[PDB]
Amino acid sequence: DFDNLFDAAIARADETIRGYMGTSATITSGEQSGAVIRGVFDDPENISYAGQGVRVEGSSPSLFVRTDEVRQLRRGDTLTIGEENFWVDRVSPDDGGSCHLWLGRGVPPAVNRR
Amino acid sequence: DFDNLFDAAIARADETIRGYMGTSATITSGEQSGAVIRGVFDDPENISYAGQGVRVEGSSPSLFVRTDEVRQLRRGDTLTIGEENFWVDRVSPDDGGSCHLWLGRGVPPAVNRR
Amino acid sequence: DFDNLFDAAIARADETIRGYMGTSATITSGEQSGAVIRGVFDDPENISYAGQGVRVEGSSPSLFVRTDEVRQLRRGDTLTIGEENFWVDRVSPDDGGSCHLWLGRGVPPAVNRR
Amino acid sequence: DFDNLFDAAIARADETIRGYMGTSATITSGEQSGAVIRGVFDDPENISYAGQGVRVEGSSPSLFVRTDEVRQLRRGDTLTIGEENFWVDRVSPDDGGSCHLWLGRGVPPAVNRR
Amino acid sequence: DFDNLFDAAIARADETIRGYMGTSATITSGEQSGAVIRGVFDDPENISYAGQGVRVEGSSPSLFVRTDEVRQLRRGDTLTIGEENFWVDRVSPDDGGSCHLWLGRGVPPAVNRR
Amino acid sequence: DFDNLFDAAIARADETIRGYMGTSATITSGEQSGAVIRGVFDDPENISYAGQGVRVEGSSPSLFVRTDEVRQLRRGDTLTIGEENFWVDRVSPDDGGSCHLWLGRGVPPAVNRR
Amino acid sequence: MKHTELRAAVLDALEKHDTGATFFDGRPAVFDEADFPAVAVYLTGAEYTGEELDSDTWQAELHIEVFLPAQVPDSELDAWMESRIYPVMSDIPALSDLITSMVASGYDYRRDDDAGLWSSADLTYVITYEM
Amino acid sequence: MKHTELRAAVLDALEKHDTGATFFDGRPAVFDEADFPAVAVYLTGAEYTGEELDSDTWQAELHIEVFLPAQVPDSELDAWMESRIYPVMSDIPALSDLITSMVASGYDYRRDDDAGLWSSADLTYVITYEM
Amino acid sequence: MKHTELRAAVLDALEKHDTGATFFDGRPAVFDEADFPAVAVYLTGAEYTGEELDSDTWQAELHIEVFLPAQVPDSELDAWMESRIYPVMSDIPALSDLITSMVASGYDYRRDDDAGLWSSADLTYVITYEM
Amino acid sequence: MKHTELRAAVLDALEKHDTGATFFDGRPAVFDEADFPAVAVYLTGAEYTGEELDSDTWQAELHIEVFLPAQVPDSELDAWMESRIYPVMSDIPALSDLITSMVASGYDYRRDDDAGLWSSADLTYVITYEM
Amino acid sequence: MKHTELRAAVLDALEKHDTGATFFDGRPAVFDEADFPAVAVYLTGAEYTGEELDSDTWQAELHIEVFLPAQVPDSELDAWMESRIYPVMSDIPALSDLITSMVASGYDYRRDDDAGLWSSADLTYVITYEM
Amino acid sequence: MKHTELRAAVLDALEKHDTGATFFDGRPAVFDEADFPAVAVYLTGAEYTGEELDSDTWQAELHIEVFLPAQVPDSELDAWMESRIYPVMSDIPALSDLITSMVASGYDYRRDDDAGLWSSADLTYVITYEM
Repeated sequence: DFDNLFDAAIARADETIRGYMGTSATITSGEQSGAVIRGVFDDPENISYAGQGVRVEGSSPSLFVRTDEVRQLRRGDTLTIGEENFWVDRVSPDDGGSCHLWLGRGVPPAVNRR
Repeated sequence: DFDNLFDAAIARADETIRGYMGTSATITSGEQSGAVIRGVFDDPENISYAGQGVRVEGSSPSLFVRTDEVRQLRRGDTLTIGEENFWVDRVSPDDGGSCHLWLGRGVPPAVNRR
Repeated sequence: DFDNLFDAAIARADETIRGYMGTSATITSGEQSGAVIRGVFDDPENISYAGQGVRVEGSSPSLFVRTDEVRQLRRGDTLTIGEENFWVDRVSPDDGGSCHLWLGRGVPPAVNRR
Repeated sequence: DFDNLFDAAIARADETIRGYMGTSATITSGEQSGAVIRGVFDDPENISYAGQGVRVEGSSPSLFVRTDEVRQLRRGDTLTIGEENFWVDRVSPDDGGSCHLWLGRGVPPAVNRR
Repeated sequence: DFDNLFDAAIARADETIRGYMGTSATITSGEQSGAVIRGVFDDPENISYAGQGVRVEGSSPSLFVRTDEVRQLRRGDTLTIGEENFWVDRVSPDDGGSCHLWLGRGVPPAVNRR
Repeated sequence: DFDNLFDAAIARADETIRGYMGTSATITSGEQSGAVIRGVFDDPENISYAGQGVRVEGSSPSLFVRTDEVRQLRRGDTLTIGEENFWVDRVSPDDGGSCHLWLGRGVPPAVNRR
Repeated sequence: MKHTELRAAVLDALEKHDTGATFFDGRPAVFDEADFPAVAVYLTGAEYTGEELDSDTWQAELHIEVFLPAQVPDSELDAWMESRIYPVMSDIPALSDLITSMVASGYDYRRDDDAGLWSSADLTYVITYEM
Repeated sequence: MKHTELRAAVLDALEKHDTGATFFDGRPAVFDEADFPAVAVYLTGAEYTGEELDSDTWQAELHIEVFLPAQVPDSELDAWMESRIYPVMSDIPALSDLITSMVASGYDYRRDDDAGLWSSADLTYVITYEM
Repeated sequence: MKHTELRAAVLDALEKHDTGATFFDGRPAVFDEADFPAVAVYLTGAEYTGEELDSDTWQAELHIEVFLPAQVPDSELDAWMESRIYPVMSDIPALSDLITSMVASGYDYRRDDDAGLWSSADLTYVITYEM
Repeated sequence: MKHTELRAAVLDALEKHDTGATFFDGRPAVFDEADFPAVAVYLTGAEYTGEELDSDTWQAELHIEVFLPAQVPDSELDAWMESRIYPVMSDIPALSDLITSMVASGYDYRRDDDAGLWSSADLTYVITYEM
Repeated sequence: MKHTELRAAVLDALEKHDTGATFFDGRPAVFDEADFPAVAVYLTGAEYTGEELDSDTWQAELHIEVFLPAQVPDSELDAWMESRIYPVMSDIPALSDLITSMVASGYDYRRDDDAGLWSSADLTYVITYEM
Repeated sequence: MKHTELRAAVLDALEKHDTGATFFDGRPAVFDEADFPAVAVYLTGAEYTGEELDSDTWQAELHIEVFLPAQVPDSELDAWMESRIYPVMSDIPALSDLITSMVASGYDYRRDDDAGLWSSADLTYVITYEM
């Protein structure tokens, strides 16, 4: 499949690491509509100050999903981590077998394309 | 309970570390009101200069307790590390099995909401 | 061949690396025109913000091909890895056994020579 | 003595290193007045340029005392180290078993409280 | 040969690495004029931007020449790494057994000293 | 004498390292006048750009001698390293068993004290 | 003192209409990603333009800030800053007695770039008041 | 409110002409290398130069911005502004009725340097409007 | 010089009124989280505007500065400033003898942004004085 | 508009004499130590000075630069400017009809400091043109 | 320049008064924590303001610098300034012959914020002189 | 321009006086701890303040820099600038015939801060010439 001797290992690695790390995610909307995909979720904390004191601390979710099942995902769609609701804001290029998936929160913001 | 075969592992580790260092404390006011919470307390340093020189050396308390107890805390509520009192200022997002608690000192400053 | 007793070692290294890593690529146009060469592909992600929100994130592909086959390549030439077309923007100077190939994407922009 | 199992362990850690490292301190003036405290002394470097060339090279002494015996040291009080004398400028809060004492040199500067 | 008990090792150490790693560069012109020195040469990459896009990607050759045979090499004279032509820019002070030789390319620029 | 049990150890270490790495250093002028010491000389290289471009290459010699002799050394006086003659610009405060000695080169510039 | 009175009066004038937002007075704010779109009111400047021979007659700057999540299109910000907040405050009788005059100055936007968490729009008023 | 009407009016006139470009209106943009050359239009300033005793008569600056990839020669960009936008705003009856007066101010260039992904040219129009 | 008693003079006035704060004089300050809200007095500028053929008649800026804990809302600072300072500094008999003229300039706010241990309210005065 | 030909005409007006330099039009450049000392032509500014009540009469700035390697003495830069570029362009009838009025501004030096990869001398002109 | 004697003249006058300080002239300084409070004198500016069509009549600026340890309260800084510098230098006959007119400008304070070894008080003078 | 000739003329005027220093023309410099105390001559500015409807009448600025080791006291710099540069160029027939008017502009000092490897004194003049 790949003239690597190496990608097959890391591709196998991704299934194993997601086999042990991360949770399944239920996608809504988009073209995939309802589907279940396995990925690792982490939400590092971020905080901005803006003016004098306008601390708006939050977080930036990430998913690190396998590349094959995230094709034709686009941006306007939304996800669900169990009870929680997420919407994809940006995808990442594949590192060889997987790509980080960046999530927002709440409803996706408008469309603003025309 | 946790669909990762890893969360139970790390959460159990969280029980050990909190049990093996960082004392216990109790809450004052707030929804939890009287309740005893064990975490891990520490106080780094932080110095600001303001004008020509106004060095105002202080501290930065942190707790790192598991999230389940610290639910429905908000910010105005207070607490005490044993003999010394504090008040919650910021609650970190869930790491996966716990979160950090950032405390002030003395009385929480006003409300200034509406 | 090399008056170092070491470049011979590093030469076998690079072929081993290219053998066990990366893939073969086909160059289009240029003096080499249609030719097949094997390299190691890697595409780190990059974000640019420009104005307020103008996030235009893209990619920075690289090849790291051995020096011998990359000679007299110039820059206007294009390249294809797998099923997608690229084009070289800059060639790193030879390290002693190989050099990194910086690949654009799509059609190379004009010439603008004279 | 304390619900840690670790601080009491590290309480042993500080006393031996304070015995193994550093010297004794003969505090003068202040509410403690005549007393002898063990600690570890070190004097790193610091050069400020101010104008064009105004190199004012000096040092920033430190003591790392144990907080139990140095309570209510306050700030204006001085201290004689061996044959030479210093004056405390900052007392850091305890890390859990001890703290850092930041020393000035010569006489303490005025009071300027009122 | 020197009051080191240490340089003698580094002296032989220098000769070993130069023999095991390095090229037989030949010096042309200068007071040395025709001579040959074994040195370990490299071409790290350096790129400047200047204006909007004025990418001037180039190289910064280094040689790591032993001090004893590089005396009074001066600055103006050219240099030849085998079949390629260079010219010394500056000489580093001896680190103890050698010095980094910095090379330009092409004709050295003028004199401009009178 | 060293009431720490650690200062004696580091003094032995410093003596051994100065014996194994250091070089002789005959000083001229100063209160010690004709005096010979042993120190681990080194000289890092530094560059500066004075204007649109002016390369002023230089060096920052250091000695790191034991503290017992560099007492009453002041700043004006000079010293010789083998055949080369330098002058002490700065004397670092004692590290516990020694101190660094920063040197200039050539004739010390004037006095300009009163 | 007028700043507490002034800030109190204006926020009440805003709240009379339909809700939909938080009304953080003062300055410390602290939002978190649940109390979104919200409005902040504060003052700056407060100089001593003399301008008169009977009273200090100070002047200051009144800032109305509306905060929206991250990268929402500015269209709603235009609607919010032009329709939601501008016409309502155009005539507040309490302020007219409270102050000497009110003048509109600024209409700006500021998008968070680092981590792009928020988006703020600034409405600036210059106030001539005597205290 | 006029900005949405103003923004829509110009972009629709731009959209009315030949295609070949995305018409991201407003601010957030977010391109990726699939929706290339695209045009962005937005407003800034909008202060309160009084200048008129019967109506407020503000004025703001209108931006017309178009993005090109990296080292595309400026000749194309110079061609692009002429071939696409600049002659169109010479006569647009839509916004002419909408606003009071509008003149040109400048036309510039800039580009990314670190990772050089994008390259852009902006059109600045000073517009005078009453709201 | 006049500065020492000048700093002393205002310190007497504020300490004469009700306390509630430390009065660290001059500039070295150094608080730590024990001696909170407190005030300070110092001078800046001190130039030589001639203005007078027979006397040097220097002038300088006077700073009355009060620090409050971290993110306390400005209302406390507003109340503190316009009650505990501005009315007090209205007129002091000692100051009139010492200096020629006493003019107000303005007052602003600022605080520790990073970490955020303190908030500061600064009042700036203008004093013209003869050596 | 006329930007393409204006650069084209002047660069062609330069090429009539001896070669020995690249004549990079516009901006992208990208030199490497193989196409060395060369020249670049581009324009900036492009304002809308009125100056006239019949047509736009735009005004921009004309940039002509030359690049030399590393620390070659500026004597070459001076000689290159005073001979290779400055005289020939002083009368080029090709752009005489293409423009309205041409005026020189100044001549500057700026060279790479870190690693000294190059050295640039910039000649700058102000151009009034009826776009 | 005549700065050699000019600095010499003022330094002697200061040395004529009570000692208690190192009197570093010029620039290099270099203190170490044993030669504290000291005084430094140097010059800047020194342009060719002509204002006299018979002789060059340059004008320069004089800095009088005194440095104090760390966080000593400014009370003594003013006291040192008012007692050790301003009066004595106000009338020195030696200076009168060497220059044409001496004018005071102002004096401020700075201090080492990071680390914080030193505190600086500077006095600035403008000198008119002929050479 | 005539820059090479003018620099040569002033350089030869300096070299005629008793030597002891390197005389670097241009700007590459490169000193090392062997060509110390030395001088460099160069030109900046080079504008087209036409000012005259007969010829270009360009105006430039002349930099004469003198570099001394590290932290030599400024007395040596004063002596250097007063003896070897300022008087010697006060009347040079070569440059008198070369240019139209030459005016003294400024003279200042600056020494390296980080690693303090050098101390330079700059003497700058303004020159008007015709090319």
